[PDB]
Amino acid sequence: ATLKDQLIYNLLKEEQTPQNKITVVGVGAVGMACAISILMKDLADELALVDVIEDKLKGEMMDLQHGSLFLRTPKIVSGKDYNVTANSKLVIITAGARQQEGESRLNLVQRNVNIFKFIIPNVVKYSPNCKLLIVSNPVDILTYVAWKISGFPKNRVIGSGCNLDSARFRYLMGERLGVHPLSCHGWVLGEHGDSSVPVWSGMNVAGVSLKTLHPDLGTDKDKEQWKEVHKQVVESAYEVIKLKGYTSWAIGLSVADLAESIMKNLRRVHPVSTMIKGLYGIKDDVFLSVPCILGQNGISDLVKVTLTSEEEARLKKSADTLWGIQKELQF
Amino acid sequence: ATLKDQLIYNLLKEQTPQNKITVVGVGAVGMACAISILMKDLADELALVDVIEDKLKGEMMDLQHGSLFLRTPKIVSGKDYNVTANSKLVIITAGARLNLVQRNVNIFKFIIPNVVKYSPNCKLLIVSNPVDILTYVAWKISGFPKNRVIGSGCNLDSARFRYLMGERLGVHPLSCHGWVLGEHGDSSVPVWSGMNVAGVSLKTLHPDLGTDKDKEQWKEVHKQVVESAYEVIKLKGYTSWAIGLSVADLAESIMKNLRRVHPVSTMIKGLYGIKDDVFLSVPCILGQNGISDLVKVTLTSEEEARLKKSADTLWGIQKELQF
Amino acid sequence: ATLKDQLIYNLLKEEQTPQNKITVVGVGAVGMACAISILMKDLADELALVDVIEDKLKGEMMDLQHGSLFLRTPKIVSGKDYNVTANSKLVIITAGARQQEGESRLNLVQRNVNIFKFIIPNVVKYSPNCKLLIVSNPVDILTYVAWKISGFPKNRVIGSGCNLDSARFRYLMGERLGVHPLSCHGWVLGEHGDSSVPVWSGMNVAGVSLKTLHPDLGTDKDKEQWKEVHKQVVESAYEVIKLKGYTSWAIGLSVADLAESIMKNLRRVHPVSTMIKGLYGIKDDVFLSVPCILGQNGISDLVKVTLTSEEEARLKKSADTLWGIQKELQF
Amino acid sequence: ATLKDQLIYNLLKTPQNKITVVGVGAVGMACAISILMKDLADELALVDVIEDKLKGEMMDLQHGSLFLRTPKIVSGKDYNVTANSKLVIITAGARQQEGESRLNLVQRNVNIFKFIIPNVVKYSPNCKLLIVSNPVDILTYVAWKISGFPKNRVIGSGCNLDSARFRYLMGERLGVHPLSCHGWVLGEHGDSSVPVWSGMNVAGVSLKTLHPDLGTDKDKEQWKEVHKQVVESAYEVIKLKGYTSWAIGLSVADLAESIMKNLRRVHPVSTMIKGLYGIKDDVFLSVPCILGQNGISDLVKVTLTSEEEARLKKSADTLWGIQKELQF
Ligand SMILES: NC(=O)C1=CN([C@@H]2O[C@H](COP(=O)(O)OP(=O)(O)OC[C@H]3O[C@@H](n4cnc5c(N)ncnc54)[C@H](O)[C@@H]3O)[C@@H](O)[C@H]2O)C=CC1
Ligand SMILES: NC(=O)C1=CN([C@@H]2O[C@H](COP(=O)(O)OP(=O)(O)OC[C@H]3O[C@@H](n4cnc5c(N)ncnc54)[C@H](O)[C@@H]3O)[C@@H](O)[C@H]2O)C=CC1
Ligand SMILES: NC(=O)C1=CN([C@@H]2O[C@H](COP(=O)(O)OP(=O)(O)OC[C@H]3O[C@@H](n4cnc5c(N)ncnc54)[C@H](O)[C@@H]3O)[C@@H](O)[C@H]2O)C=CC1
Ligand SMILES: NC(=O)C1=CN([C@@H]2O[C@H](COP(=O)(O)OP(=O)(O)OC[C@H]3O[C@@H](n4cnc5c(N)ncnc54)[C@H](O)[C@@H]3O)[C@@H](O)[C@H]2O)C=CC1
Ligand SMILES: NS(=O)(=O)c1ccc(Cc2c(-c3ccc(F)c(F)c3)nn(-c3nc(C(=O)O)cs3)c2O)cc1
Ligand SMILES: NS(=O)(=O)c1ccc(Cc2c(-c3ccc(F)c(F)c3)nn(-c3nc(C(=O)O)cs3)c2O)cc1
Ligand SMILES: NS(=O)(=O)c1ccc(Cc2c(-c3ccc(F)c(F)c3)nn(-c3nc(C(=O)O)cs3)c2O)cc1
Repeated sequence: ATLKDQLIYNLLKEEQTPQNKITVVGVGAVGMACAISILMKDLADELALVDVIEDKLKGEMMDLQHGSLFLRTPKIVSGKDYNVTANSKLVIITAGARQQEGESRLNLVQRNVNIFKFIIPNVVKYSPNCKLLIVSNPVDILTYVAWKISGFPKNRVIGSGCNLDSARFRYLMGERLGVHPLSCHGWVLGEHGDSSVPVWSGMNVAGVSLKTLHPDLGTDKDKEQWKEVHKQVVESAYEVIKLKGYTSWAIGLSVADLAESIMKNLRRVHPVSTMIKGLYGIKDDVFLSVPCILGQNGISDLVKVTLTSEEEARLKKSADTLWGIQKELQF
Repeated sequence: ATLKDQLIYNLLKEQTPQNKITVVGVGAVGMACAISILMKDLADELALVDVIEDKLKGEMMDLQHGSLFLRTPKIVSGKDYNVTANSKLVIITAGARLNLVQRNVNIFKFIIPNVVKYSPNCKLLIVSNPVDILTYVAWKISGFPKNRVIGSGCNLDSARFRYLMGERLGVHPLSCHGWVLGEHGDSSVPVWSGMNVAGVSLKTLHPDLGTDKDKEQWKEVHKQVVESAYEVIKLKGYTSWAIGLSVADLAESIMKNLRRVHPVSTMIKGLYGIKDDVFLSVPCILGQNGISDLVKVTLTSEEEARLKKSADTLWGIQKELQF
Repeated sequence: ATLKDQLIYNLLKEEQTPQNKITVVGVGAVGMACAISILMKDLADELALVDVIEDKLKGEMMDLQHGSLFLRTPKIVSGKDYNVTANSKLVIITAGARQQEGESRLNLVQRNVNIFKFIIPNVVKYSPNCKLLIVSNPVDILTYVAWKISGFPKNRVIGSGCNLDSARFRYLMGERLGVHPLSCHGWVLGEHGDSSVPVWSGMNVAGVSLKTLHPDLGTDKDKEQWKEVHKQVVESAYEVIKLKGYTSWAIGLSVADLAESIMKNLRRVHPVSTMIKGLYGIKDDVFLSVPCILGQNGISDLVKVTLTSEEEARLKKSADTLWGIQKELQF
Repeated sequence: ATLKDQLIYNLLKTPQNKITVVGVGAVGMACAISILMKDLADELALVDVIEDKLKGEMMDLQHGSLFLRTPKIVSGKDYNVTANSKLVIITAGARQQEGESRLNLVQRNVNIFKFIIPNVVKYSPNCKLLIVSNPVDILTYVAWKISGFPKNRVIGSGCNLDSARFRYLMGERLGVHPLSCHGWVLGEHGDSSVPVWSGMNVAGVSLKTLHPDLGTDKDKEQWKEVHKQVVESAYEVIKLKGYTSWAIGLSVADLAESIMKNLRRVHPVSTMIKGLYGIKDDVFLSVPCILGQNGISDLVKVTLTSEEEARLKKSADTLWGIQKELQF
């Protein structure tokens, strides 16, 4: 008898699948922020990591494993081979090229589509019943791409979308009003990018319409220049990229928020990238953010947000910009 | 009236934060400490300091953008230490990662008096390496009592040990007990007599535990505590996540006055035949006043000699330092 | 010599003040549900319990202490003497007497005044700078009573008010819509319980006003009978009391949420009872629920909700009734 | 045309982490709130035979849903509400009656289990059963026999609470958080439990080695009183408030955490111990067990003194003797 044998009597040796497995693909700044945020929210019983850079992948995995004492996720694995990802409930894709200073997210398309052509079939092979959560940019276009390549029903292909833009908007609104963002309500929809749409008509604190109180809210005639709040949301990534090189923490928290709703079947509403065909007269298979009910089967329902004529025109412009790109892609 | 005044009636107009933490140095380690402390709801105000102003602002903004998802309502930063005023706990992660030691000492000469100016009754938690030496340097420069100067020390080494023990036994690390003491890193000491599951001494069950003759080579578990760190540095360039979690665990005990026991670096002159002013890790009771008490572990002759060799080594270096 | 001294070397014996202390006065079902909820949210470093029933008090304290391994609140104390409450940041009052069959509201309030004349000066002696959170019913009147006796400024005397009523409303809204209550917004204001006011204009999902979509919402013309949601906010409480004898779990959760905002200085908005003289054409020193910003100094600000004529008349009628009782009280 | 359909466009018309609590007295409801506040389940079902109390408890929890992350709370007297539970916690018990014998009370609780357990098995044939109801070691045996489950799937709370109390009391003597005070109470829950003095330690420092009289009658510091206070403090709580609830509920939630999250942490829980310590009969006693998604997968073989082994053997003899007298 070995020490382990003398210490421990085994009742059964059976391999059971994990109950709540999450995979993150891409262990860069974003993937590792999503990983740590998910670990510290106790959302998974197994975390798997995938990348193409083998040394970085192993190092990241080890660094998280060394923290196991402080976590409640008892198995952390990694590998370049997608067999490590099998039986995942949720697969989060963060791999690919990121924006350089002054580059648009839309300049990343070719690079990141060609990565997805390899990643997505491999994910689907090993977790045919997972939900896919796309983070890689440009996130709305890549959500469309992941949906086309996977063959999944569209409820199971979810882009992180404007959950982050809306969190930024609420932070900025809170700063102006002296209220925690949790109590400042306001939605940013459409592209996660330059063409996003602030929904001024829905902004409120305690159910009190700010546009009703201040009819010029968001317009050029506004003495308080609330449009600058949305301009700051749009410019956020560019400033943070200029200062620190990339963004990571806010998106990691945003993704963990989405993962919480999916994994715990909460049926919370989040603005995430999905197919908008049938809303606002849009006929095209365009993906962009609208508020969606999220839970264990992904997106089960879309909220039909009432938009002003100007808000609706701006959303349709965002859809046109994205569809212009999405329609020319080759599969 | 502004929209704000139309919406909101003000009852009350100066607040002192009540549970504030500062992190100095927003590199990989300082930001891992920051996110971990944020996600554990330990502070009502988090301040960040660095000398690289753009990096600092960018890190601050990135955290602020996640405020909706957190319960820490104020995140601030600056190169000026006024931003750190009234911190309960100041965590120093600034550095490079004998000339190199002196360069981190040179950074401490600027950092420590600035911290003390703005938070004279904080607890100082030193993470920067070489951590046992820099904890001594921070103690000397600050003039703080020994209870309020704590090195992260072997808390991380012990967490690695417990992970690796758990992997061998098929038990979660929480239920695998074992202590790594002394110097952080290469010269640490695994206390084999204390390694246990459910109070069952593994050394009593398997008396060759830890020795050269052990058929199962349990000494490799300690070798891997040392070597797995260097492996992570080779593979990814640095370590960050585990130290960040370790630090947040220490912060939790201090902020919440838990009186949990952790192997952190403390001024140990007067124990184990140690006769110089050096900091080594021993199990310490941590709470709101820092280290209030420590556990006197019974050590073998060999273990005591290893701590004494470490103290001689540390002291050798410290007597050469200029500050 | 002792085993303790052989094992542990003491560095300093300095006497410590707790930094984040909470007291609960009254350890009936409601006080204990508050206690457990606060304990399981890691809001306090010390929890003190007070009651007049000495055996019950000690037994509750001990039972909680036996669970210490599972908690992160290192000191739990109790006693009939208020010295155990010293230096509390937050003092929660759940003590009082329950209405008897055939007892007038004035008589019942006067009995609770008498009990508060015992409790409140002793709280103030030991925690002169605490925030007081009054849960005891009738809560809006007893918040006024606590304010008068304590001598505290308005910002530091808070009634739990309609925070529970609103949480019930959001549950019931969520059940009808198939959406988590976190994503169902709506506010019940005014008097806790029977006379509360559902603010239909603020009821929304994702900023979309239900009343705008369905103008008959809340009226007798409504074929979907949404008024029944508010009827059930009132009646479901009576129903729980009929079925189990009292209510406890929900109020405990709601109080812990208030305590979280106060203890962490969040500046979240909650519908709690505050002195409302000077709003809505109210002229008397009465306390009613409006959305208030809660943080480390208690209520720092309040939201001025736009009310319909009927809603405003209901608040004024409540103010009249409450003042009519208050003017007859003997302090 | 309905408001719901004007607001929401539907794309799609079982729970994955469901827990049931059977018996909604103070213990059951303390287990429930603790499990809810730890986000361990996506669905919680409650069962009792007292229909009004059951419905009221359910409603009161539902009213707190805004503050929780468990989106479905259900109840009923019919076990269809318990279907597809991962973990079923039994906190049901008979009310003590003035003048009844101990053996009579045990048999009445056995009769309750005869109704409950087959109903649990019908609707969640693949669950883990966690038995809290007293006498816990006997009733865990009973549930194992009636259910026909393999032993890894029938777990008694056992000495889990006793050990928590012990660590609390040790922490109070030493001025250290109970998290950092280690020590195990094994065997039977309650009066006949066994304090394992050899395992008592802080930071891996054996208190027995420092203080060889520890736990004996010779001991000037009377550390034996720490163990006596474990059961005496329990009975004191019952005298004072009428029952115990919060510590049990927290300790049960900790067990549920290890099982639901597959943690493989070690807890002293009651398990079928025949074949250890020279025990020859089908009895359940508490030893340190590794808990995860398959229940008890492994257990720790604590080295005991001759005197400690003889205590466990005497407990086994006692339990088997009672189990023969029970009808089920
Ligand atoms: N949706 C959103 O709100 C946000 C999206 N992003 C996007 O996230 C993505 C990742 O950004 P970072 O993590 O900062 O970049 P990074 O450069 O730090 O990491 C990217 C990782 O992807 C890996 N990768 C590349 N090809 C791969 C393949 N075929 N399979 C597996 N892994 C592969 C790389 O080896 C690298 O480790 C970018 O597209 C970025 O624009 C970034 C921030 C916010
Ligand atoms: N004790 C432990 O167990 C561990 C300690 N460490 C140590 O943590 C330290 C930091 O490591 P990394 O974050 O990877 O290094 P890094 O190079 O990423 O970051 C160090 C930061 O310190 C800043 N800094 C430099 N001089 C400063 C000053 N005068 N004031 C304020 N900030 C200043 C730098 O600008 C930089 O942003 C190193 O000394 C490293 O060895 C790392 C891992 C484990
Ligand atoms: N605001 C709200 O939304 C809600 C308020 N409540 C109210 O909470 C209060 C407590 O309800 P329960 O716990 O069910 O009642 P309870 O009658 O069980 O408990 C009251 C406790 O107060 C104690 N007490 C009486 N006089 C005292 C004194 N002078 N000092 C200290 N303690 C004293 C009693 O001994 C008793 O233990 C009631 O007034 C009830 O209506 C209940 C639910 C919701
Ligand atoms: N293992 C441990 O360490 C501990 C165990 N306990 C035990 O927990 C149990 C419950 O304690 P309390 O809640 O105080 O008792 P209680 O008597 O208040 O509650 C028992 C509940 O079981 C229900 N019940 C009875 N027959 C039933 C049936 N056929 N189906 C469904 N439910 C039924 C009752 O109607 C009642 O609501 C007791 O056996 C007690 O000894 C308590 C503390 C510690
Ligand atoms: N007992 S002592 O204070 O004299 C001492 C402590 C530590 C070391 C070696 C050492 C250094 C180091 C870095 C910069 C220096 F200027 C220096 F002198 C040393 N970093 N480091 C790391 N540890 C990790 C990890 O995750 O464990 C990541 S880096 C490590 O193990 C030697 C002596
Ligand atoms: N605006 S006011 O201060 O005048 C006021 C407040 C409350 C009530 C009705 C009322 C009372 C009550 C108790 C004793 C009395 F003497 C009395 F007049 C009323 N308890 N209670 C409860 N609510 C629950 C729950 O879970 O919601 C459990 S009990 C409730 O809704 C009326 C007036
Ligand atoms: N090894 S064994 O299964 O035969 C066994 C177990 C338990 C007891 C004594 C016993 C009983 C009990 C209750 C009903 C009975 F029919 C019965 F036989 C015993 N409840 N109880 C409690 N413990 C607490 C607490 O908070 O610890 C609250 S109640 C306790 O300590 C004896 C033998």
